[PDB]
Amino acid sequence: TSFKIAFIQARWHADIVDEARKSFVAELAAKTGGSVEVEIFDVPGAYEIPLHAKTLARTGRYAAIVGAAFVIDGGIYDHDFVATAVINGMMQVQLETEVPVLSVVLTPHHFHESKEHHDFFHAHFKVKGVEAAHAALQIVSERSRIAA
Amino acid sequence: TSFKIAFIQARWHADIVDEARKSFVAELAAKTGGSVEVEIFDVPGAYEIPLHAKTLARTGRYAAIVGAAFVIDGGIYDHDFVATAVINGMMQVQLETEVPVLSVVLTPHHFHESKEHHDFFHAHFKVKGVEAAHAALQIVSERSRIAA
Amino acid sequence: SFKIAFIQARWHADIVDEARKSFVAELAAKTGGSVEVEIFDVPGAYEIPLHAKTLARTGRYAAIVGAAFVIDGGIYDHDFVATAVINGMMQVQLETEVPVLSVVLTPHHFHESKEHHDFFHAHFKVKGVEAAHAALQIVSERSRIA
Amino acid sequence: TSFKIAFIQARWHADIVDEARKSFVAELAAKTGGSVEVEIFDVPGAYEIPLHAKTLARTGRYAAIVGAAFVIDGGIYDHDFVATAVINGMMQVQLETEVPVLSVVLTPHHFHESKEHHDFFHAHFKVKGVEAAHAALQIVSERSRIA
Amino acid sequence: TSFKIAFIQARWHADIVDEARKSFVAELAAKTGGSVEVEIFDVPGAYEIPLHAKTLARTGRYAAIVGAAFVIDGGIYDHDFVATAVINGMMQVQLETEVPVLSVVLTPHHFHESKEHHDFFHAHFKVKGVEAAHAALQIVSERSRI
Repeated sequence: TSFKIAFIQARWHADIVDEARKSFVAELAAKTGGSVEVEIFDVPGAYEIPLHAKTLARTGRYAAIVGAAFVIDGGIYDHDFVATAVINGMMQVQLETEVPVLSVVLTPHHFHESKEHHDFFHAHFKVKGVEAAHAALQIVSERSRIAA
Repeated sequence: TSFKIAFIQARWHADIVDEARKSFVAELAAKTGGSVEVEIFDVPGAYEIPLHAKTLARTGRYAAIVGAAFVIDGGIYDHDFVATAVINGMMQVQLETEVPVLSVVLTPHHFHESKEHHDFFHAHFKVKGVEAAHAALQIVSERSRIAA
Repeated sequence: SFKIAFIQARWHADIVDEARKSFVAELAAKTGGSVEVEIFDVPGAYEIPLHAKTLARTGRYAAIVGAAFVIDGGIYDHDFVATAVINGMMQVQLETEVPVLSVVLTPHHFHESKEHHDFFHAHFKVKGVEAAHAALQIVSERSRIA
Repeated sequence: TSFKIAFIQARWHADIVDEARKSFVAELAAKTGGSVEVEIFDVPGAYEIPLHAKTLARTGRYAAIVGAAFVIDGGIYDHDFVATAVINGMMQVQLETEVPVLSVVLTPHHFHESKEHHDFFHAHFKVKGVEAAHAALQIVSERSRIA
Repeated sequence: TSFKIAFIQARWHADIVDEARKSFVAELAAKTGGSVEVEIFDVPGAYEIPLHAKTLARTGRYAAIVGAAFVIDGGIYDHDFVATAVINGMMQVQLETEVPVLSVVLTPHHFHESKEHHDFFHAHFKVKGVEAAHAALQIVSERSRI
């Protein structure tokens, strides 16, 4: 099984999001040896992920795309508007291009800084990165059956 | 009569989602004898369901598709964004392909683990599986009356 | 002289029925019978948008009505469906250009008993009459600006 | 500085919505003399506004469309679903037909009747009607400059 | 590199929004010398931003578009409906025209006037303006690579 995966990661709070990418790339290598290679693409924020996924999806080069970002909802500013536009936009792109788009765009409830939490979120994203790899593998596999 | 149904089930919490598939298949068999056959498709999570339904729908092979997942909203992480993208997504796929997509993608309010609840949710999903079979049958039948 | 497709969900049929009954009657009173209504049953609210689109695509109807009772509240979040449906109906009408009227009602968190049951039956009877006046009015208004 | 505007007003609570239309038409008259004429169209409720706007927009006759309605959210019944379909629907229509659609579809938080409030809302809508006219003029003008 | 950016600012509360445009233009000049020029467009409210973005995007002239508005959610009137149509609308536009659209459409939680807050919001918008500039540059660059 040989295919490429585009992983789009937002850079706001890159220290957290990076945990997921590292985790994701690792597991993928463990589980496939290296016959599945992952190309990384940086993007300013979550809001730039959908158009980037659509562009990349359109190239025909990837079997799946992952968009990861940490969207901290809460503070003086309402941020859920963005999270909604982004998760919905990703759904829209995959329905339109027919390339699976997996989401590692996490939105905590109203977390609130400190080595207390910082370690919580770093742990959590490491986990979600592993899960993401398992899903990516599984959905690619499953689609190539379902269409044969 | 005779036609096929694709049943897409998400694997996160499979132990609960399974109850719905079992019950759905069963009732379908009882009520039709066997003239309506159900093909099962696995998928990592809820978010993977819309594109899978669109791909399966576009094959012409099914009179109806059922998407079933358990989306536990609540915890440190906001999970409603995904439930929304998925329930809206399924709606969008059926409108675009014109193959009915029924939902058994359930989102409890903020359930909280323990043989207490676990039996509640296993029960509820078994029921929703039966209702879903009656719904599937009734909608396919009703559409073929309109249509012609 | 024209047809109206009335799509009614069957979950809680006892309540939705009030609306249809009411709708049909008023429609007969106000027009005589030159506007006929065809009824379509559907398992739940979620089945209404595709049904509306299919019917709207036939060219037979001047307007479609989707009626259902979507009880939001309980251990399960139900607003996701209410949302997909009301939005879906808007989407259908924008795409097909046949008016779709909504009698898809979502109470706040009603809670059973002859107390409420009579409340909701009354309310749906009213909404059904309003719905008929609306259907007549919009069909009429569109044929002018058309 | 001479064009037409379609004003779509919902009739539920017409007593309130009407304030907005009156005010809108007046200000438009004052600020333009009369070279900008407004055609009014009635519609049952807010839910009927997007398809009407699409139809009217697609005629080519109007430089802008205004949908106005009062959507009372709150009571035993959840009403926000409709407000969302409508405000989103108007956005969709303008994106698709490229004729500006301005919103005077107002949703108070959970107002609660009485000469107390009735005068509040009548006032507010008269205000939003004026603002709407300024907006209308400004956006039509701005578009004809840039593309 | 050398390309143009359309900056669409809403005029309601212009005193605050302006802070962001000022800041955005500056940082862009600082960081690029002047090889990247910004064209400003005024619009009544936030709700007028997506169509404007779409029209400007369709001209071919711009590498990116920025929409900036202050949407004060809260008061007797629900305002989130608009915020939602606008941010979703901008996302839609960029998906359809494929010209990046950046958002500086901010909605505070329920701020409440006074030199106390006024300076808070003016400060915050100045900051988001700088960030927007860095984002604009970065996404234009990154797209021309892929």
